[PDB]
Amino acid sequence: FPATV
Amino acid sequence: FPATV
Amino acid sequence: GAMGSMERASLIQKAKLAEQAERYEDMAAFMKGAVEKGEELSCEERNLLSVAYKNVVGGQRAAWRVLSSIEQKSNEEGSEEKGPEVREYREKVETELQGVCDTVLGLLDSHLIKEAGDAESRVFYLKMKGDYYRYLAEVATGDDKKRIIDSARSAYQEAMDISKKEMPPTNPIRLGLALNFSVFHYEIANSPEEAISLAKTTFDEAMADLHTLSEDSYKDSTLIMQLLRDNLTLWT
Amino acid sequence: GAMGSMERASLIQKAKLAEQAERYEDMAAFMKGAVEKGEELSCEERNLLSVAYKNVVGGQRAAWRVLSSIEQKSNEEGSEEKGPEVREYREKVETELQGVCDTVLGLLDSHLIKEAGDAESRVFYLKMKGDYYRYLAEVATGDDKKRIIDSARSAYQEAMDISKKEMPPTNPIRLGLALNFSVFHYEIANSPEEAISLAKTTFDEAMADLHTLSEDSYKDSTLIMQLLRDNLTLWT
Ligand SMILES: CC(C)(Oc1ccc(Cl)c(Cl)c1)C(=O)Nc1cccc(-c2csc(C(=N)N)c2)c1
Ligand SMILES: CC(C)(Oc1ccc(Cl)c(Cl)c1)C(=O)Nc1cccc(-c2csc(C(=N)N)c2)c1
Repeated sequence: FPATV
Repeated sequence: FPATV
Repeated sequence: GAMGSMERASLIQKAKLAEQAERYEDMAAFMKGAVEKGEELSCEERNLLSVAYKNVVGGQRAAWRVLSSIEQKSNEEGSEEKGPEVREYREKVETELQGVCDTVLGLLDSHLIKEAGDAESRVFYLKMKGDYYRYLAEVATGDDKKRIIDSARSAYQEAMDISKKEMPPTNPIRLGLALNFSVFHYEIANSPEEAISLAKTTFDEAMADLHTLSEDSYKDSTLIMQLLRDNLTLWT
Repeated sequence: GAMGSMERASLIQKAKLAEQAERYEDMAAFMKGAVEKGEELSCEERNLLSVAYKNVVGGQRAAWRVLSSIEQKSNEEGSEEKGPEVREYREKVETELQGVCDTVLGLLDSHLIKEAGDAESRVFYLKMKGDYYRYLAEVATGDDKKRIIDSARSAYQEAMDISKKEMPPTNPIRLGLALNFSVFHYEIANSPEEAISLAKTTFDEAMADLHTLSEDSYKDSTLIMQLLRDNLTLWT
């Protein structure tokens, strides 16, 4: 998965 | 801590 | 509210203790109780709220993906029927996830967003609103899927518009909003080109503003800038 | 029981799904429901039950230790009073831990142990009974602390007596029982010499029986034998 914050 | 199973 | 009898300051203290103990469900319950006292949240308190629910819903999302994967294989041509149990249990986890999302969205709507006037608070809460509609979108399949997606988009867009007017391009809230809206474009809205454009433009405009920052602000901004680069590398 | 309307086989299937999803609270609830159907448990089912509750109570124990450490520092000469909150929240986690232990002990008493006649099942359940009294002992401080310790000791001892008569010295249940009873001696009963003697004798008697085993049984036994060695290294 891609990075989220 | 020591090992337990 | 089962937290109605506890002091606001005690709820915040116990949220911090729950974090140290990795008890994120407790953390979220304490911070929901703090929000329901009705006062605005400080910067630290907003981040305690976001950390708590991000960890709770993150675990639910991970579990949902495991179960959805098992369910999809169970429905591949050739697989041995095993009954309704996989679907039932995926649905159970999904309903609990939707409940947490609805709780967070309810706190934002009653009444965190309407009382948030400073850019740092208002952008933060609208980013959360986009995030939790995005998590609802990840599991949505019904008559309302497009409306859920558009609710996420609308919240992210209002946050973006404020952040571009009121914050510098290195502000970590602005950067994290752009990071997540870019992922929304890629994973939810089937708009990979928009995702890539947004991540690249955000990274480049931040780069050009780093010279204005202290060492500590530089560290904060470059951390999120690296996540933007990580996603661009994943996508190109 | 909220699981009373679900098929036994469906509860077991969903316990396995919950394990894959790392949803151990769900796993434990499913396996409690399966136990409450009233039938004996197979070997696989006993291990699903133990895995579920070990993970649940393990997280509670970790949290309790974090909070107890913070509480002890808060009560050191020189520290800034911060009110009742640390104690209150440690107590909250402690009460939830005691509840889980009481639930497991209740399942063993109603009626897993009394129906367990084969050594592999009876030793397994009596080991669990010792383990969950041991976890109660870790947090006990009142009029009943010595009785809790003696309940753990008594269960472990009955398990030991059966295991020595009915199982070979390499049986992994026998080895894991000895491992944990040795830790009970060291950490709970203030008997480090007994802990070391038991671990060493168990290791040596197992070593001498490895020649009788298949490759797969050898792997199972030597895994637990390494844990015995690890503890001996920690203690000597
Ligand atoms: C590194 C990370 C993940 O960066 C971002 C960036 C953008 C956004 Cl929008 C967000 Cl949400 C996070 C982060 O957490 N920064 C951060 C910023 C300000 C305060 C806090 C914080 C005060 S208390 C606390 C706690 N955990 N006890 C955490 C933390
Ligand atoms: C490696 C470890 C930890 O060794 C011991 C040794 C002694 C004792 Cl007493 C215990 Cl409890 C565990 C272990 O788990 N062995 C084991 C043995 C037999 C069956 C299973 C099992 C069937 S299904 C399942 C699951 N998780 N879906 C796990 C697992």
